Amino acid sequence: MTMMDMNFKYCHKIMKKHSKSFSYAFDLLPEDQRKAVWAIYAVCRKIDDSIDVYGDIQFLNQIKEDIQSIEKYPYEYHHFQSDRRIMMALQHVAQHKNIAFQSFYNLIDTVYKDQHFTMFETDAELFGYCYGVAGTVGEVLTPILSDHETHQTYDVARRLGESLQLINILRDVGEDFENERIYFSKQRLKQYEVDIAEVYQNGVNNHYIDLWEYYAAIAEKDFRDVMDQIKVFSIEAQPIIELAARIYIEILDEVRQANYTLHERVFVEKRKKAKLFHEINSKY
Ligand SMILES: O=C(O)c1ccccc1C(=O)NCc1c(Cl)cccc1Sc1ccc(Cl)cc1Cl
Ligand SMILES: [Mg+2]
Ligand SMILES: [Mg+2]
Repeated sequence: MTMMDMNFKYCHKIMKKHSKSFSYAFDLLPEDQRKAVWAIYAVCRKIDDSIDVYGDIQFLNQIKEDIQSIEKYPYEYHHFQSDRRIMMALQHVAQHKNIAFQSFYNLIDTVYKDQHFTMFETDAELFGYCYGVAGTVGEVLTPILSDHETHQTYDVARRLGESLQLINILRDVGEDFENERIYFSKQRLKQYEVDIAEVYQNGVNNHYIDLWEYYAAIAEKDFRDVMDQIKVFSIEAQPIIELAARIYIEILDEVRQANYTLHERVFVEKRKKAKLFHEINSKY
């Protein structure tokens, strides 16, 4: 294996460690496309984890400067300040694909902002957050997952990303609360008469379930709209994206089956993923 092979294998390790679902689906892409996804995934993960390395924005600033170096001089040799393996792989991708760098900067700005997290007043603010951490990622992936990017391709990829984030939120209510984070909006919490701290201590109730299902209906409708527009993506990526999406839709049912528990993280069995892919592939 070459040095560059090693860099990509490391990016892959980071992705599989963080998400079995996404790795399962994306590893099914053709070699050059899946490697590009690994690199983008590893960069975004490093960004999300950056603050906790020392406890401030040092490492994140270094990541940002590395990405700016690649943007400005794609073909020059760089001595990277952050994670060399990841940045070398990213640069390799950037030489072959049109990366939306401002989308990385948007993600980084969202992470900076998260240092002074205050709850969202409205769902509009929640959805803006979903764009920031996940719609941005869809934008970056767009040139990898489509042959000819148009505004529709970015729109669909952005919507998919934001739907996946909403599902993450719906899965992780309990864990996020423990980490002093609540992502449901103050408007919606008040409208449904829900107090997460109260639910965390005393268990689910009908008001909570209604609030949860309100957001779940949103994620579900977005997912359906992505599915109706699946053809914006390359023929090879279409079944993979459908699979990633369908696995995440299944997380919602796992939550329901676990009675919306705030005290464990539910998941889709690896064997159940394989089943969904069989069902999808047949159609392809
Ligand atoms: O989920 C967090 O905790 C988080 C918080 C902030 C930043 C990143 C993440 C994060 O783990 N993102 C997962 C991810 C990365 Cl990282 C790389 C590539 C793909 C994906 S999954 C995907 C597939 C399709 C679309 Cl349209 C959008 C996405 Cl997100
Ligand atoms: Mg996160
Ligand atoms: Mg989360």
